[PDB]
Amino acid sequence: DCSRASLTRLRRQAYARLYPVLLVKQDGSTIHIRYREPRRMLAMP
Amino acid sequence: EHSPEESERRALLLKRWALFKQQEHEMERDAIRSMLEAQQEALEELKLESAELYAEAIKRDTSLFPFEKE
Amino acid sequence: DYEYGVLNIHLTAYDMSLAESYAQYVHRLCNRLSIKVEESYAMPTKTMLTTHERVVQISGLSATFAEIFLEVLQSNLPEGVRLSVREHTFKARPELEELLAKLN
Amino acid sequence: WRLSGALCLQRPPLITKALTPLQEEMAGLLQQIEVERSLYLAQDLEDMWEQAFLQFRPGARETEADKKNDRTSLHRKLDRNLVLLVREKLGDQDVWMLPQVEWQPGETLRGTAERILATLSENNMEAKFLGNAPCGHYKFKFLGVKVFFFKALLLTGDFVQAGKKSRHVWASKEELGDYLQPKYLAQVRRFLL
RNA sequence: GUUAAUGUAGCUUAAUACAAAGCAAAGCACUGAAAAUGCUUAGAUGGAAUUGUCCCAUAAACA
Repeated sequence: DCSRASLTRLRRQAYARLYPVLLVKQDGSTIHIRYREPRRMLAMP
Repeated sequence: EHSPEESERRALLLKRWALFKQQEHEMERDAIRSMLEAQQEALEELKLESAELYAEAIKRDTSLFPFEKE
Repeated sequence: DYEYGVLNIHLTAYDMSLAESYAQYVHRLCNRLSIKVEESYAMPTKTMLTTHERVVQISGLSATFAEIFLEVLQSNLPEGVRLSVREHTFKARPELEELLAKLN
Repeated sequence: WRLSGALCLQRPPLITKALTPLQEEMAGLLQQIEVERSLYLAQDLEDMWEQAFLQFRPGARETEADKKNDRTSLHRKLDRNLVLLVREKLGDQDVWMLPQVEWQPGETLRGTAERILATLSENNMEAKFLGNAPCGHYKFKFLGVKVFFFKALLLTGDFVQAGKKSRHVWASKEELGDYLQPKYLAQVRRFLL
């Protein structure tokens, strides 16, 4: 099931805090990602 | 700093999650077990019916891979 | 009766962290399934944005095993993860001494 | 002996299920620790981007809300896989059956299995076979007879004329027991995902 | 109805004693992954005889 490995966390010692954003795809689908800045969503061109 | 009750509550839900994950493995293993048992059961039945078909079936397809799945 | 070749899986995903979770997750499933993993190498970033691709080596498969296994990958495959299946392409002193006698 | 073959088709679920609440709280926990261990007008931009999410609709996780009754449609379910299921009538039996076809030794299981894909669907539907190993075998006697249940995955479906006069029904797991009562047909779940 | 049944917890022909045991399995931490290591998790004798067959719950096929 996709939810088996959906809950994941960063495995890096030191880094700037990463913020979640949605990458809206060209077919409308969305996926959660971690981005450097506190953005809200991304659009696939 | 987190309060002790806050840690206790977070530990408890983690304890539920650990128990839930243990149930997931049992459910997934049993689900896989039924899938494997059915596949193994299918192997047993047709071998009785006709071993010749399996002799062809057990041969691999060179063009099957590379296989991409989304 | 034939045995499948060792086939690498190139796991391409936007985020390495999500890619890492699946790569380890499939590995542990692979270990339980008795799938040997010789290497888990990672390719360089697709610099232009960037993407991260990680190889999990898979060695050994059976026709029945492949059918059941590959499907399990489908369900396990989490949000926005793209699979891939491809056929595969310094020894130390103690090893050297043994080989010398063999070739002498 | 009466040689009969059949195919247990599988359709991938297009869109994943939503996370459970127990996962949601865990997501907050991992996020909270992530911030702790991390190393350290925008509102207008957020408003512009949040409405950008609204204006473009995402693919509905379930396309069932409009239909609620389209068993004959290929898109019966999205969160879970689908199985083709067509009513059949025999001389001595009348039962809801998995798609069946007649096979001969001249044709291998795959050849019959390919024929099952398009014979009872009379379309240009696209499916893939992984291996020649079958997934089920069930025999009913009145005279020797046997039914072979194969497995396949639906890459894509060009199912024109969704409202066929045939009784093809796509079921994930709920309708399998409802339509296929006898174990010889109610045990299809054993090799079903 | 006859078979075949399956009958301490995934496994064990551990045990019936002074304990329902050991092992497998699970979460978190530890950064390549895995393993190891530390801190944590969840459990069963259907139930007898008698052991190194019933017995009814159950039970497909016989029917």
